[PDB]
Amino acid sequence: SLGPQVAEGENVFGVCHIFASFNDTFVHVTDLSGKETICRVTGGMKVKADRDESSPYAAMLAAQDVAQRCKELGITALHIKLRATGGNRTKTPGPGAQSALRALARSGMKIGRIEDVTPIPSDSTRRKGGRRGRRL
Amino acid sequence: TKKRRNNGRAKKGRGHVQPIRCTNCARCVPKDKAIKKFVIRNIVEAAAVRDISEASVFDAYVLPKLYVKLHYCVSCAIHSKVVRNRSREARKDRTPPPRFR
Amino acid sequence: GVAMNPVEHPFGGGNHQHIGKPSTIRRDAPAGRKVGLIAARRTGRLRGT
Amino acid sequence: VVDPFSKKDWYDVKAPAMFNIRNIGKTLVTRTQGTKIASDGLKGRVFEVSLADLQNDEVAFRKFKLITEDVQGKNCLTNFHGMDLTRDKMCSMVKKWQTMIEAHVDVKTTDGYLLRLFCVGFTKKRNNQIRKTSYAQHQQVRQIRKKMMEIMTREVQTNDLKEVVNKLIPDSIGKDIEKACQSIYPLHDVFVRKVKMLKKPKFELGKLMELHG
RNA sequence: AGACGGACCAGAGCGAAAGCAUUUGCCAAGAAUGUUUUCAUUAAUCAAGAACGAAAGUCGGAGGUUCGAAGACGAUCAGAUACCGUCGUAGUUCCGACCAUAAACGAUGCCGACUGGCGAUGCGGCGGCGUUAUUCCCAUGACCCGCCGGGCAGCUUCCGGG
RNA sequence: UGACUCUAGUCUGGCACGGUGAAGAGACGUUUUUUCACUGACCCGGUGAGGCGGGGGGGCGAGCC
RNA sequence: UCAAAGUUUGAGCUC
Ligand SMILES: [Mg+2]
Ligand SMILES: [Mg+2]
Ligand SMILES: [Mg+2]
Ligand SMILES: [Mg+2]
Ligand SMILES: [Mg+2]
Ligand SMILES: [Mg+2]
Ligand SMILES: [Mg+2]
Ligand SMILES: [Mg+2]
Ligand SMILES: [Mg+2]
Ligand SMILES: [Mg+2]
Ligand SMILES: [Mg+2]
Ligand SMILES: [Mg+2]
Ligand SMILES: [Mg+2]
Ligand SMILES: [Zn+2]
Repeated sequence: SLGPQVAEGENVFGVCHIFASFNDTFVHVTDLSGKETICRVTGGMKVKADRDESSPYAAMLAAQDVAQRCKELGITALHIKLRATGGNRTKTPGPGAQSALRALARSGMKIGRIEDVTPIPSDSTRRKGGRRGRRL
Repeated sequence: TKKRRNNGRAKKGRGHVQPIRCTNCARCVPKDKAIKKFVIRNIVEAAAVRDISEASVFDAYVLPKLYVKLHYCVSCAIHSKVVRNRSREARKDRTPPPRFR
Repeated sequence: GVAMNPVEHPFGGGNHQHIGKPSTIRRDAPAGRKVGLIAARRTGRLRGT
Repeated sequence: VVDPFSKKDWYDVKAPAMFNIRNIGKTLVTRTQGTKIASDGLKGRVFEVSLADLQNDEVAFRKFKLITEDVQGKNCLTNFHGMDLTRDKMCSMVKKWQTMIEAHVDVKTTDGYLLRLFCVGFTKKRNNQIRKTSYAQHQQVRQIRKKMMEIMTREVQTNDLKEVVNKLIPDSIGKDIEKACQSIYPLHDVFVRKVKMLKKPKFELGKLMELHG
């Protein structure tokens, strides 16, 4: 975890893959390639209370603690690939998503170019429910 | 009695359309009856961008956008409170309000 | 085998036609006994696949 | 009892000479321990590269995938693999009241590089237009699709890979397409939304190094 | 490997009706339009009789990705043999055989005539300053302002009815 | 046959036939042992045991002097 | 961005 680059003239980039689901939050640091990882760490290690791991309070706290540890490793710049569950399923990030986001706003990492990358299908397989739907 | 002229849908010349699975539920709704919303929106909305803008490196570097198109089911819509009930008379006023909100 | 007399089969005999003993059987077993369902992992109406 | 990232050895990632800057970035692989070579681990990786790195100061939405099919020496030698437009950009572009027109085509160049090209185009609402629609006819779309394939094959087959990438860096193809379609129906937001390397030929290292000095 | 062809997708089109949307090719058809094209009553509606007719269901193969009747278990709950969950069978896919039932709703049979407007629209046709590409004009294409036929719909009023 | 007492068969560990090298920890210049090879015992299959492996030279194409 | 909420003398209401 040592970028030999000089600090400001140019950045040694990593790339954080921020998964924000409605029941989990991943954080997966990698190289420019992506194939090689530096540090991945999740919330579920840091907080053990099933009901409020995806809670926005939990996802924020998680994002701060995780981003803190990656900064700790000393990577100055990051590419970003925020991602949600996707597919035939939901296209909206869950309640953790946004608390994590604001948390990473205060956390301090130098940010390269951002992009969205949730895998939307052209034409999809059937959603997990009835025809009559998740009813309640 | 006939409650609405179009039966809460837009089927005048056609005859059948493909069903969709709800996002909040999975309730099957005819696409033509189903509510369609094209929501494009900033991955960071307004409060966050001011905070996150502190987190950006470059002074004024544009953010990409989050191009959604949502469909909800009916009971979810009233619950999520997107649409309100209206009177028998106001019902025909099918013009949406201007662009104040 | 069940029809035979109880010399020609280990399931034979009896007044009523019946097997009498369990039809699942070891593979560490001598020639003459190895009979029936060999090393039966399961044994029933195969529900599903 | 050792930190595992000590074993990794780093490598400089190099761009080919048609582009201005060479050293894209740096890539790490475990050192030669056992059968595997760090160069071997490095050889398969793929590099998504920005337009800000291609044009001196410019918008980011064009991308270029680049696998480093061979390692020269404390460096990573990349190769052309496929251009693409960003989701944000295309979905932003794609709005209602306009005949969208796409077309794909597989075709191989003079040099032994086989491509599969994806075009895109949208009908333009005129300034003084009062009909809301601004839609195209179907015959119009079939005409555009056939010309789209004509121009892509005619342009690529007649000239080398260098020329195809140096034309793709601008809108030269989509711009000529806007020229071709302007009589038929004015479309504006013209792009080659995807280009795709398919089957490379046998690697002649003297050719690769001539491209790299 | 098999489903599915998003977004472009409209109070839009076509089809006897269910319905019909990945590219390209082949086959034939048809509503509508222009017409000083031919025949000159050849037509409308119909017990009997016939063709088609979503999904589930059934019989054989082929295929078996997802979901998921049945079923089991795990949860809440006074009870739940349900609503929540993890699995999961037949079925869901194709070909070949049956079947003829839906709120198959415009809940409005078919032809034919007459009696108010108004703007918008889709197709074919006609006319008319000017813009704009073909570029170098014509004649075409995109706009633009109109008229004509019938067409999916919309609004409108003490027409009159109910 | 759930009686007593034994037995062919089959399962399992040891010693011998049974070699030549590789790296590591240690082990109780030495090993207990984990992996990685080699081949000469040994084993299998095919052929009326029919053109094997190296080195030149020759040629059809790609790149160089 | 939805776990639930049952009953009520036979002993006399009314143009
Ligand atoms: Mg016996
Ligand atoms: Mg598709
Ligand atoms: Mg129907
Ligand atoms: Mg009859
Ligand atoms: Mg059917
Ligand atoms: Mg059927
Ligand atoms: Mg059957
Ligand atoms: Mg299920
Ligand atoms: Mg139970
Ligand atoms: Mg269930
Ligand atoms: Mg019916
Ligand atoms: Mg309840
Ligand atoms: Mg009582
Ligand atoms: Zn709803």
